[PDB]
Amino acid sequence: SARILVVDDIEANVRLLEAKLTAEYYEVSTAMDGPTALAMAARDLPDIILLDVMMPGMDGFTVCRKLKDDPTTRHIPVVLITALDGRGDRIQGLESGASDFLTKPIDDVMLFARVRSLTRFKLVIDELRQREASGRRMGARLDGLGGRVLIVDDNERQAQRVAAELGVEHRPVIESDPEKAKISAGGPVDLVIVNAAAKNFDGLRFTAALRSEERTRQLPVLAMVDPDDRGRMVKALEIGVNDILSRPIDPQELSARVKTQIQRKRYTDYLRNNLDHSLELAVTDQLTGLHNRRYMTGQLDSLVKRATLGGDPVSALLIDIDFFKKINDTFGHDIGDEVLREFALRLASNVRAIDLPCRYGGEEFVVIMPDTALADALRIAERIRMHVSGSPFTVAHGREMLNVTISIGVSATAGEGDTPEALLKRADEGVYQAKASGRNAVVGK
Amino acid sequence: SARILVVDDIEANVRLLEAKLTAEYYEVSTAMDGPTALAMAARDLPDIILLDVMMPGMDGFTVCRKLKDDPTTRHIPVVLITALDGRGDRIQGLESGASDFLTKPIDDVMLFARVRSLTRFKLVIDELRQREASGRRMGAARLDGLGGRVLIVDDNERQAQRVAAELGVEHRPVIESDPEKAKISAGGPVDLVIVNAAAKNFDGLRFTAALRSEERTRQLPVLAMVDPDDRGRMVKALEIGVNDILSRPIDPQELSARVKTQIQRKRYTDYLRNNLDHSLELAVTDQLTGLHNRRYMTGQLDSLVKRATLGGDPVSALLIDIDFFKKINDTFGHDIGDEVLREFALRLASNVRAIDLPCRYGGEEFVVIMPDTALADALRIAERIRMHVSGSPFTVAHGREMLNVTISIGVSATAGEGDTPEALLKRADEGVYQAKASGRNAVVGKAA
Ligand SMILES: Nc1nc2c(ncn2[C@@H]2O[C@@H]3COP(=O)(O)O[C@H]4[C@@H](O)[C@H](n5cnc6c(=O)[nH]c(N)nc65)O[C@@H]4COP(=O)(O)O[C@H]3[C@H]2O)c(=O)[nH]1
Ligand SMILES: Nc1nc2c(ncn2[C@@H]2O[C@@H]3COP(=O)(O)O[C@H]4[C@@H](O)[C@H](n5cnc6c(=O)[nH]c(N)nc65)O[C@@H]4COP(=O)(O)O[C@H]3[C@H]2O)c(=O)[nH]1
Ligand SMILES: Nc1nc2c(ncn2[C@@H]2O[C@@H]3COP(=O)(O)O[C@H]4[C@@H](O)[C@H](n5cnc6c(=O)[nH]c(N)nc65)O[C@@H]4COP(=O)(O)O[C@H]3[C@H]2O)c(=O)[nH]1
Ligand SMILES: Nc1nc2c(ncn2[C@@H]2O[C@@H]3COP(=O)(O)O[C@H]4[C@@H](O)[C@H](n5cnc6c(=O)[nH]c(N)nc65)O[C@@H]4COP(=O)(O)O[C@H]3[C@H]2O)c(=O)[nH]1
Ligand SMILES: Nc1nc2c(ncn2[C@@H]2O[C@H](COP(=O)(O)OP(=O)(O)OP(=O)(O)O)[C@@H](OP(=O)(O)OP(=O)(O)O)[C@H]2O)c(=O)[nH]1
Ligand SMILES: Nc1nc2c(ncn2[C@@H]2O[C@H](COP(=O)(O)OP(=O)(O)OP(=O)(O)O)[C@@H](OP(=O)(O)OP(=O)(O)O)[C@H]2O)c(=O)[nH]1
Ligand SMILES: [Mg+2]
Ligand SMILES: [Mg+2]
Repeated sequence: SARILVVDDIEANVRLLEAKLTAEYYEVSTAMDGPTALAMAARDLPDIILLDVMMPGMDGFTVCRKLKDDPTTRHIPVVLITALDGRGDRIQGLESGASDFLTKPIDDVMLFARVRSLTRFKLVIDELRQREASGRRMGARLDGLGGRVLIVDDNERQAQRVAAELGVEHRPVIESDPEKAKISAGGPVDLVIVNAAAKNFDGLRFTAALRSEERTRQLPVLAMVDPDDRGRMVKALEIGVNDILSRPIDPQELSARVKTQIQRKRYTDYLRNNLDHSLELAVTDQLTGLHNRRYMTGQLDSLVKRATLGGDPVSALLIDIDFFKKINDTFGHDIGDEVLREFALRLASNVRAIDLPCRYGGEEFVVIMPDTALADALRIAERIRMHVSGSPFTVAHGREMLNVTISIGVSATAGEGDTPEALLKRADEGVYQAKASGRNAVVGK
Repeated sequence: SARILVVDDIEANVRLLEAKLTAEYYEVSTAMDGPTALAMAARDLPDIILLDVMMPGMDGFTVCRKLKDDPTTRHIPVVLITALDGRGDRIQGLESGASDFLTKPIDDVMLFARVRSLTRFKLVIDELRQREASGRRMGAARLDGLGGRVLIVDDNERQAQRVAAELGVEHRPVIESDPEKAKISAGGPVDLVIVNAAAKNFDGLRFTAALRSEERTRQLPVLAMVDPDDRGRMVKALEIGVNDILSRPIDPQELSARVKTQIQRKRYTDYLRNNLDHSLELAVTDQLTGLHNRRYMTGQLDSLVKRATLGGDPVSALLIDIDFFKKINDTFGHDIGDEVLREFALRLASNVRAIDLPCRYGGEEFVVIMPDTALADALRIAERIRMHVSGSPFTVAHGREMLNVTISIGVSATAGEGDTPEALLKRADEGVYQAKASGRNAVVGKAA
């Protein structure tokens, strides 16, 4: 379901690429003019753009520059399709802002490698864009330069050339011993460049070893492959390399691929080791151990949409403990936390694991029950009520025992067009009414 | 580098399997009798055990039962290799504790599919085990493979009904015939999607690729029912990102085994990433500064120092302690002190390379692990950092206040083949101590 925009003047080329890409389960849009491409790019906001440099009127380089000037299309990765000995073409493309390059005649292996790699990058890009938008409301090197690149190659000449090409923009280190390289790769390395055609070690075995250990399982790896051996090239892509580099190594291709991998790694690490560990983006309540409102919100959105399309409904239970303030006033805040934890355990144990028992508020809990009807939901609520009210809660490490009552509000996504908010709203009305009409009760709306 | 133990009485079979697995970059150990297998399993603690059910003396079922009785080998997934006529074999294997099955003659596609699935499961298993040990020395939700919401995407009603019935006793199955509705459902609280690759009104691989294309469903466990004759479809399904394949006609025991493995792996992963990884003790980044913490540094420094001991360029370490931070707190409050720390972190990261590791060692102490650098250059870098901190003031209180900070730095570098991360950090600590004694705003170097 990745959307790719193919841009070329010759109809046959565009259609051929479209056929190949759609056969690989890609949604393909086509443009036959530079201006048309730019308009379509701003309209459809694609995920990847494949653009040919050889275009009468507006050359591909100009289109790329315009794409990189529009702030609405700047994020979209652009691959420039060049011809043989297109070193000048590649230099101008890098100056134009192309993310990577493809050489003509198009190799299906290289084509799909680039598309796969850059679609993954686009995933991370889109996620960061979303999170930045959220974080602006209040609820860090992200370039592709200055990275530690480990070159695992026995060819001293090739290694030196690669290090030199990467020596102005990145920080290269060369290793010839596979074991020493394994030790180093477990450290502060941003990208590993391995020679698949090494003669003193099996680079593919080394790469598989990296992917086998969790420490290095997601370390970005690029493999220098000989264009003759299609088999090893495919195998390298299978053992888990992120992209491939043809031998002899073109400096501009190297620069593009290295920058792509480093930027992807940095984005991903920022999103998962910094942002995801923030207190606002959490999905699990640390006290109870249950999920929070965020998790239920997303899941309930999908559930409710499915229900609108027709089928079995999604039910919701809102449970509010009764007189919790008194628990805290008499036994202290810590005992109240104990009560909350135990309540969470009892609740989760008496509802299905396919259900979503989450902590809606401080003393309020929600149980989203997929494929459940209002009548059955009311009966489940009565079950929960009996289990919580019946058995006492033992606290103070056995020193004291307390009895808890709960008021429950039941709701169901019955009929079409219902929304998560309406379902929760009806459940809240149920809770209010149950609290007014005495306590220890279940009310359905 | 995942370690597999192959167990069979016939040497030829053992050698054949060993050859294939080692050709796929797997470390293979071999056993030809049950007792030897059990001893090797308890000693080497393998990652996966491929065990033949038909073995003279101790049958494969007995070996499986014994492995699941030993608390040191219970965690290891066991694959039982059966024959064509294996319904009884599979039922007994499930009762013995087998994780999954492989049928003889061995189909390489299926062999490597099972090995991949179970090695991934073993990774999460080992992580969970480590975390549990940690919590034991530092001191819920369902971690079984049952009771899961399984989405069956198939137009073949007879097949769908049978799979739903078979999975209706241990799990909660839902049947979807429309791929679009199924896509919406898969975006929800689903534990596993079972899709028919040989569907007649939709391309099951297209549906699978769509799921893997969106981040919401990118890692959702998917099993694909495949026809054994069309090898091409099976290979393609495994390439688009299916977790394992199920041959048609669907064998109930194979269905049960694969479903449990996928659901349990999902549960383990979710527990480790949405609960444990978000715990405060397993964090890797300091929330205030935004820099990495001591834990991250420790791991990276281990790898670095090991490389250095093996011979090569050295690793340098900078320990930076702010001078008179207590006065900052006493005068402007802890919140202003936190602002000072945040800005200090930014400046530090900005004046050292990104290949370096600027982390928060302590409360007011920072560490800069600089890979592939010598002590002299490290001392000059420390001087650069010192000048940048002392030169420019730190603006706090939303601009209302400006404060000057000084720092004492201790620099050390890895020397010889016997050095350890701890020794390097200790030498840097001694440098910091001396710099605090010898006035302040100073850098001191210690070399073994
Ligand atoms: N999402 C969700 N829905 C729930 C829950 N509890 C009851 N229901 C819904 O209510 C229906 C009727 O359940 P029942 O009257 O208790 O009569 C039930 C019950 O006696 C039994 N059953 C099914 N699962 C369980 C279980 O896990 N434990 C026990 N003790 N009985 C179960 O099978 C009968 C039919 O159940 P179903 O056909 O599935 O149809 C169920 C189910 O859709 C729940 O905790 N979560
Ligand atoms: N009265 C009633 N209670 C329900 C129902 N559904 C869920 N529960 C309650 O929720 C507990 C956990 O069910 P589970 O997590 O799905 O985990 C359950 C489930 O996985 C399994 N189980 C029992 N009967 C069935 C069944 O008929 N179908 C399926 N798919 N699983 C069942 O046993 C596990 C433990 O179940 P329990 O010991 O009974 O303890 C159950 C039960 O108290 C229901 O429909 N009616
Ligand atoms: N791990 C680590 N080591 C550091 C750092 N700063 C300096 N060094 C080490 O000290 C060597 C000499 O650096 P320099 O005397 O300042 O003289 C440097 C400097 O003038 C220049 N240079 C390299 N990178 C940069 C940079 O990122 N910014 C600036 N302004 N100059 C740079 O190139 C000269 C040679 O640098 P190298 O050949 O690579 O060799 C460097 C490097 O190994 C650091 O922040 N982290
Ligand atoms: N591969 C390579 N990249 C270069 C070179 N020169 C500049 N850069 C890149 O451009 C970034 C900006 O350097 P800066 O503004 O001077 O700001 C630098 C600089 O102030 C200081 N620094 C880093 N290395 C050195 C060095 O070798 N000598 C001195 N005196 N300062 C350095 O640390 C800052 C951050 O450096 P980085 O994080 O690595 O981020 C640097 C680095 O990635 C080079 O010669 N080779
Ligand atoms: N122990 C504990 N209690 C929590 C927590 N989160 C929310 N609460 C408690 O829940 C109360 C709010 O829920 P309410 O509906 O107002 O309580 P109820 O009295 O049960 O109302 P009701 O009439 O039944 O509808 C808080 O009031 P106060 O903060 O004023 O009470 P304190 O600070 O002393 O802990 C807290 O006591 C928590 O994490 N731990
Ligand atoms: N505002 C703030 N301060 C922090 C933080 N983390 C650590 N600290 C404070 O930093 C101080 C540690 O500094 P020290 O090693 O004791 O040395 P200093 O006296 O600062 O300078 P020196 O090098 O010895 O001349 C502690 O002061 P005390 O232990 O006396 O406690 P409090 O901070 O409440 O006073 C810590 O509380 C933080 O996150 N925010
Ligand atoms: Mg209340
Ligand atoms: Mg101090």
